[PDB]
Amino acid sequence: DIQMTQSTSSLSASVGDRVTITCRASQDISNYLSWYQQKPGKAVKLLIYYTSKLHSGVPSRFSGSGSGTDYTLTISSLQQEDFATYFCLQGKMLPWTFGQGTKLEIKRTVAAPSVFIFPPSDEQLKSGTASVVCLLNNFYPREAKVQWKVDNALQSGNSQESVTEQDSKDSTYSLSSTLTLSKADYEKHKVYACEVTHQGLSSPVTKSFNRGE
Amino acid sequence: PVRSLNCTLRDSQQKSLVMSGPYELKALHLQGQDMEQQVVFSMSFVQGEESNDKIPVALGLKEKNLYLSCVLKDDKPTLQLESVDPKNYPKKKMEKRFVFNKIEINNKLEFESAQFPNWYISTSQAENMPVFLGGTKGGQDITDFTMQFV
Amino acid sequence: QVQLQESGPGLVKPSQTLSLTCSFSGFSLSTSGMGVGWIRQPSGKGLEWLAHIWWDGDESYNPSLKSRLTISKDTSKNQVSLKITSVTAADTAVYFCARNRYDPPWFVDWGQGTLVTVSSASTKGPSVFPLAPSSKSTSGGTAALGCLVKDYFPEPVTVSWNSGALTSGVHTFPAVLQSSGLYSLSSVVTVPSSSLGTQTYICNVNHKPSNTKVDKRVEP
Repeated sequence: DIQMTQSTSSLSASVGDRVTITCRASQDISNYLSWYQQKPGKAVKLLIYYTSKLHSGVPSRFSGSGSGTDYTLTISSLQQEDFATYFCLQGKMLPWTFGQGTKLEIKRTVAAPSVFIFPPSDEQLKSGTASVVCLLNNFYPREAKVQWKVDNALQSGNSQESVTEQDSKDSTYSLSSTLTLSKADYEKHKVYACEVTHQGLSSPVTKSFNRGE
Repeated sequence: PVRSLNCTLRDSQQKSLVMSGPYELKALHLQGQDMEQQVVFSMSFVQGEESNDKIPVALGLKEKNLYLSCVLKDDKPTLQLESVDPKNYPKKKMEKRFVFNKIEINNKLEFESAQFPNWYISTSQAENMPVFLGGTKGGQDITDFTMQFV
Repeated sequence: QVQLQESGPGLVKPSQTLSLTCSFSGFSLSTSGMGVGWIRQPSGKGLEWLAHIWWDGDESYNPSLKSRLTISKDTSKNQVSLKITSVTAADTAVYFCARNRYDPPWFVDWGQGTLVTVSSASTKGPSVFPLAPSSKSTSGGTAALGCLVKDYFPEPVTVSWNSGALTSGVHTFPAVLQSSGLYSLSSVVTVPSSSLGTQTYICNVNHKPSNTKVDKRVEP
């Protein structure tokens, strides 16, 4: 098998930057190389074929170069819509093999999250479980410290986080954190708080509610 | 091991095929003293459509780790000479671009590209011109060859 | 012009045979040079080439699973099938079909893909709870509301708002696998506080594997 390798697994770059993505074949592939772009929730798209040929409909800012074993996909001036994972493929010898992929993130100005807290619904409480949801909306960078405090006691191991893929228009992320307690445990406490530490916030933001309505 | 044979090929007009470059063949008449320059092919019998008038083959250059292939280049079916991995070739199941349909017609041979039907290994009537893939219906270029065993 | 679409059973037990179909239009697979390939992507991993078939029925397989694969075509139905025998959890992935013309292949058109989960776990529909907008959010500003889609298996779950008429400000989060082996996700939307209020907000949840459908009104 011809082994294909992409040395960069992930990176971030700013709009306007000249971006280079490399692919190395374990042996001569005679320029039989193509580049594919994978965006969240969209079918994979062919960008470049036969090392340097642009697929019809692909913007001219995308180009390809190389020979023998070393290949490069270049984005001359990076755009916000270019956030995707890029894969190379060799067609020199069966089995056809792909590179591991390079995930390209868009760097943008720091943007503080809008924070919201949701108590469990009366509907869920009737079932014996309590889920408390904290929402961080449209922020950058992805990195954030989201902590749960119940009656001023820091919670550990009873919450799960989920983050959206980078937004295609504003390059931001959104995050949810869900604290799960039994109905009985939930009714034993009053103050439920979600505390957010983020590069965009001058000091941590806390959103809270008192169970007693 | 895949069934193969060592042979030379000469076109209809008796021009010999020579290695003019690392990835190129040319056709020209060779005088009795220059005959040794002609390329020796290792023709292998690959998978595909079996018929006494049309059989799938791969055309390699004997012990040179080079195979003839047909690829689309700027929308035109193009003949190429490609270097291959010595540890993986010859093999029964060749990549599609290496496959030619060997046709026996009027005591001669024609080699049709398997993926580009109606395109054949061809030579120019003129001397010392590259061997190419030709799609002309019947005119100026030569698509008929004789085979001599080595 | 050209379209490829994958379909399959969604959830299969380990050791079962998995049958996938690639329905295509806008081209003929009997056209000289035409080919269709199958590629998969396990969660968090890259693309893996599996199998291919040419217009002349010449099949190609990845040796890392060749013994377990069978690719076939039906030019009367315009379909390419992929059969994977003795599946394991390692075969859980999104499966794609893609087309090419000529070797070496440039995969010009790809399908959206079909998710296959290989598991002995039972199908279970989610419970859907409203995430009501706060009474002290923002006075004449922005309010957030949503739906919690809890304890379901397998993926995926379909979530829309106001039957697809509300898309702006919507974030349907990726599902998280809980310790119980069931998934959970929330879907949220930010709206003006001024129309909380006057405008109806309904989350449309459809967990197609269990045929569990819930439309939930989200009120202040």
